Amino acid sequence: PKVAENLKSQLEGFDKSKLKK
Amino acid sequence: TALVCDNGSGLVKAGFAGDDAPRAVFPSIVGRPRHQDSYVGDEAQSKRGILTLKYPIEHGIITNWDDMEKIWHHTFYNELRVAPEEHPTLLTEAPLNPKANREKMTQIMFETFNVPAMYVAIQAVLSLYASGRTTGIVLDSGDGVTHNVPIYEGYALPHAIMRLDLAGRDLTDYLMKILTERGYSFVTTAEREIVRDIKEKLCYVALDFENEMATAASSSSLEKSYELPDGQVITIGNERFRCPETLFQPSFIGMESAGIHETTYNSIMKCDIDIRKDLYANNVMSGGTTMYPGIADRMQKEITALAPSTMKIKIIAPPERKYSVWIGGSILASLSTFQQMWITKQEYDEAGPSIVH
Ligand SMILES: Nc1ncnc2c1ncn2[C@@H]1O[C@H](COP(=O)(O)OP(=O)(O)OP(=O)(O)O)[C@@H](O)[C@H]1O
Ligand SMILES: [Mg+2]
Repeated sequence: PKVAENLKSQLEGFDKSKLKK
Repeated sequence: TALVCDNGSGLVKAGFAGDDAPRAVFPSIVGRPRHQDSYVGDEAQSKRGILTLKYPIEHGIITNWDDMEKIWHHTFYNELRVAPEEHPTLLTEAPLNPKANREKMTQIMFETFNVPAMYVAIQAVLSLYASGRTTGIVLDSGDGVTHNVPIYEGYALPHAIMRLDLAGRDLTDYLMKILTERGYSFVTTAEREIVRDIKEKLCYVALDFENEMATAASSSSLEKSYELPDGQVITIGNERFRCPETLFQPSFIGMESAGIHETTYNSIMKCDIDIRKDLYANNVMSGGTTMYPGIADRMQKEITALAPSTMKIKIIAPPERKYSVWIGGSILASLSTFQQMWITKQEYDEAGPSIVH
């Protein structure tokens, strides 16, 4: 009941621009 | 480093976490010497004459473990060039995969390759996580299977999943068939590639099928030309959309399924009435077979007409939808907050393959 919310946040907030090429 | 590996009937997209694009992309096939000593991927395709070919993943579900074991060996050592003992490995499965299949994936990953740790997720979820979302219904359409997959707050709803046993492979045959019916000769597996290249470069979803039938008949404006490696010019006109329509009207190959639009509707109406609105606005698409131009347009139209007149309907068709599965798994596996989700070897040693549940 704690693990989800932070992962949800990183997942929805993620900028794909951050991924290497 | 963490590894990401997506196991399709059609293609094994592989590479490393935090990357925006898989380094290894190859057919999902084991080859063995016909007579009288084994190859994977493009090297198994190029030597299809003296090797007995096999699709260990057909239709999304791993059917043979020695073959898929050979295909995981090859992903590590040939395509990526890694020592599997030192990398967390995120593996993707199909929707509604049997428990026994999912237990065997873990058992094999810790025991043959001795990974430091692993995790399994569901493709559709991974194409959702790629588009920025944690809620919504994903149309997943690959080479050999298709799925509708509803998702609420990060998790697929198993009781509301819908499957269409027709994907890109079936549209290639149908096309092959249709050009055959028009005088052409396409038999062998190795001629198939030509037809597939016709299908991908030239095919498209008609926004309205009968208007389009009317347009192809009254004008040359839809006629296309492609030049075989032998010299002939095949002029295709209505074949361009008649092929992909099979997604919406499958009885074009003799099936009983409703099209990807009704199954999108049903898969929404087997869900909590109060989450439905969120599905309708979050209808993301993914897979090579959703690559056709005009698909998200024709989907929009079909759902609008099925869904109450005021319902906001948004269809998302990310331009890189062909790799979203992998792209989601790349993103997932590097975030800081996921790192303690990995099944470790020691959890496995103490719990068994049943821990994967
Ligand atoms: N540009 C394109 N336009 C239309 N169809 C395409 C395109 N590129 C690939 N496809 C089709 O999609 C299929 C491969 O897609 P994808 O990599 O999503 O499948 P996959 O994950 O292997 O499918 P499965 O889940 O059955 O393994 C092939 O059948 C191919 O014909
Ligand atoms: Mg797939």
